[PDB]
Amino acid sequence: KNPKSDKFKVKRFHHIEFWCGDATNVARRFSWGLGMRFSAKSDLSTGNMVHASYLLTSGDLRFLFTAPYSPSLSAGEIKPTTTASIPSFDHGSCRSFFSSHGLGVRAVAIEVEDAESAFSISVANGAIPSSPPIVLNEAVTIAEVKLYGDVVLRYVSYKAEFLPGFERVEDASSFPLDYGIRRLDHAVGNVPELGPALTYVAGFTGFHQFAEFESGLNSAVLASNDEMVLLPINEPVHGTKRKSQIQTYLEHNEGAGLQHLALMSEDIFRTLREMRKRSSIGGFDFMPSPPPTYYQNLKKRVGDVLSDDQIKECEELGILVDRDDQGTLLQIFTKPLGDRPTIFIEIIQRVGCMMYQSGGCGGFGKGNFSELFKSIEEYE
Amino acid sequence: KNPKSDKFKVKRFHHIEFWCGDATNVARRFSWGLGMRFSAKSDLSTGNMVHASYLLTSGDLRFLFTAPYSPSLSAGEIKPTTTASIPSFDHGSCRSFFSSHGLGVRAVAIEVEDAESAFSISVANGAIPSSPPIVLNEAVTIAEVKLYGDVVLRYVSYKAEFLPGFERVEDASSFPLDYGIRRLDHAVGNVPELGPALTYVAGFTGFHQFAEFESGLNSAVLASNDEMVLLPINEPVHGTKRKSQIQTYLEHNEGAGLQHLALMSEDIFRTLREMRKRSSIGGFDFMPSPPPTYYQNLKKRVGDVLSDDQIKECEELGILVDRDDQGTLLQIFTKPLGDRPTIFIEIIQRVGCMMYQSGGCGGFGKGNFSELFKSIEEYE
Ligand SMILES: Cc1c(C(=O)c2c[nH]n(C)c2=O)ccc(S(C)(=O)=O)c1C1=NOCC1
Ligand SMILES: Cc1c(C(=O)c2c[nH]n(C)c2=O)ccc(S(C)(=O)=O)c1C1=NOCC1
Ligand SMILES: [Co+2]
Ligand SMILES: [Co+2]
Repeated sequence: KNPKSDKFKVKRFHHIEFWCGDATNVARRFSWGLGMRFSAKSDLSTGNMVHASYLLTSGDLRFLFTAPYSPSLSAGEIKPTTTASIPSFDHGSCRSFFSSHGLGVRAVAIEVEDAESAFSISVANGAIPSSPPIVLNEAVTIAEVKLYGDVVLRYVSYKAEFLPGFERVEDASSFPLDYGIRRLDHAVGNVPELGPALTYVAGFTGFHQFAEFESGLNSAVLASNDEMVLLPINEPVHGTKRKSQIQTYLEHNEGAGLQHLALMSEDIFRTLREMRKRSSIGGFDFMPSPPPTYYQNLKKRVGDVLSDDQIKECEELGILVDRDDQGTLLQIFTKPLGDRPTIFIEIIQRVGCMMYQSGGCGGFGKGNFSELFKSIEEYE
Repeated sequence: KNPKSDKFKVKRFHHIEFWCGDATNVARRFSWGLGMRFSAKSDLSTGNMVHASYLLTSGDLRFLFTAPYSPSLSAGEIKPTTTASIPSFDHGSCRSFFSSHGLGVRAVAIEVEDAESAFSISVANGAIPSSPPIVLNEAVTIAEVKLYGDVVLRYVSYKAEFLPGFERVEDASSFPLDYGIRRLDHAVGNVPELGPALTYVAGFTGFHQFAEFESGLNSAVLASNDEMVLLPINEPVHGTKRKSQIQTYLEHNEGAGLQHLALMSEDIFRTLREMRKRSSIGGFDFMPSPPPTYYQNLKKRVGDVLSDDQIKECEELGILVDRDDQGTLLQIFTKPLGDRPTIFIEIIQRVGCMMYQSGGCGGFGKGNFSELFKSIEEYE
């Protein structure tokens, strides 16, 4: 059941913004590790004396890496005279975010029809304002409200090229990498209490709970009208044998924040081959693969969807598999993206639910908690 | 003339430590960009609740990348109970360094016979103490004094594997990259006033001025007894037509600091081929090459040292060439390593002065300032 109760018109995920201490180095690492090309910049070379921002793109996926310059470069400016291309940016906020959380996501940005309306309606419905709507070069409106922890939900809308003041990256600098990643599927937050977090976010968006079908967590998924914007939220379960990974997140992150980003690949096998090639030469590592018993147990579960070959390929790459009552999903998880055991990345591909493919086809892998535990009872 | 006036026994450059906001991402980028393997770690997985430190090595070159964790992970510790592997580390100092300077070098570390003696004698001779000598697992002594800005000169000495508490990196994680870089040749500081900086550093080390042979700078090189430890220092020249790049450094860095690191390659041609292959896929960019007139002018200057082929190869790669009265050097410069126009890297290879090769053979490229200007008068 989907009540389609969005309080304003939402389109798709637009971009994810990381707040960094050095944007160059994080961006170059991510570019090579994920096969995303350098697409636009806003920095000293573009007249921006406030922050360095570098945009990586793969298909529709947009990753933005931003870091502050010395405040002294812009000490003469005021907000009316600012050279920043992202007017919500604040040196103190950025430095405090990075020093508190380490590398992580500051903004989950969605495109909307009218960012000013989305902000006003959100705030009228309990959203805590973070940055008021601002119109950029009479073309793009941007506004921000608090999502959880120090993460904001950013509304972007276009009257009619990333943002004004960003320049296209020179053809010599932008190598056309591509490992098959195409768009953001979902963005997951970790909080201490799921109930109040859900109430808040569902409160100001009108997003509805996405239906699904004891490992230390409870969760729930909020979804937009066409369920293409998917925002799961986790809370820890205390008192379990194995200490809750959600609680470990909260301790090392210094509170709530974005836990993982799920990136849809048009070919998860090519994506994982390409990423695994680069794990030890500057890219990303992957969590330990499941035991071969897990892959022997796949024939009974998805033998009508994956051939023995495609199952074998899953085993080569460590890919996990789950199934809805509607569809099937292939997924796998990176190790944390930075120093702390906090944010990681999920690679996903969904099979089924053709109408275009409907959102969340196959679910989010909830069944893989039990199937992993069961399969990892292969000590005999 | 070399008075060999070191006030304590100095061996060689031991390592360079960068202070980062996320050590993982900087280290992975540098590893791929420079062909340096992951050699040791000290982090959560090794019991270090204070800082993440990752060591990259190429030949004798050691690059250390360190970032702080949340202070809360170690809030119960005191210095006697610390889990940090680098006892000089301080959360507040590291965060203040990175927020003030952005990504850059915190420590120039040299190996000495006796780090406790080197510290005591240095401080008796005007050095500003930064971290007192501390003995690690009864095996290694480490001590730090101020060098310039927020950069320290670190003394390391071994009674008899990087530092205690560091673990070797698993054979699966450490890919054996190597683009030919073998050791640190020199480390250059930028200061507002050369005179007082030289007086200070020469004051507490006994390092002597290295002999050499209007583009906006003055400089001088301090050297150890065998002139294998080489510490040049620059100051800006104000009032020139083209604004002093040294002054631009000081403004964007918020004061004095390490300007460039010069890394010796055993084969600069292979090194530059390998690095240039990776410039646009996560590695380092290089400054704009000189005009072909520069390379036509090379036959008269080094035609007795480089063949037409090796000169042509220089032209392919943008390599610059200078000559002492003793030797010849090949050099080239990266664009800044991070967001700010501050620290960059020099790749160098020296030809001549065989006895082993004596330090600074060929100089530092001072003649290339005039030769670049002259050659870049090719507008007709
Ligand atoms: C995060 C995760 C998902 C996941 O993406 C979602 C679950 N719920 N929602 C809304 C999600 O997006 C699915 C399976 C597993 S797993 C390895 O157990 O098979 C895991 C992990 N557990 O810890 C490490 C990775
Ligand atoms: C830094 C530099 C050196 C250099 O390494 C040293 C000079 N003195 N000392 C002690 C040095 O180590 C040599 C030639 C040039 S250059 C491009 O002019 O030919 C440059 C640069 N100028 O600005 C950009 C790079
Ligand atoms: Co997920
Ligand atoms: Co140099």
